[PDB]
Amino acid sequence: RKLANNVELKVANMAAEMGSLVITSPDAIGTNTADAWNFVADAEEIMFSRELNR
Amino acid sequence: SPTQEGWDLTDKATGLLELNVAVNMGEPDNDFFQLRADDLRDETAYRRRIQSAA
Repeated sequence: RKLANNVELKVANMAAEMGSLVITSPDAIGTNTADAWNFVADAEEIMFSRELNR
Repeated sequence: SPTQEGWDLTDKATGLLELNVAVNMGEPDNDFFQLRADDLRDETAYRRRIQSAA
């Protein structure tokens, strides 16, 4: 079980560290009405405009 | 369980650890009353007291 968990941690950390597409917000997600949607949608918008393969 | 990384693990083998939790017992809960023989001629209050005790 612990070895599986370590694999999970390594994958998550590599993703977070080598992530070029930084979506930034000045405030916490609970602040405005649809910050979570806006935040996912910023991710989608930058992936679309950069013309990445999805 | 703990895990470690690396090829060489000389003098780094851990041990085994099993924790324990104990359940115990409480005090008995009682319903105690008495009656005289002249009070058992009706016997209704006795049965109702048994029900209330449960």
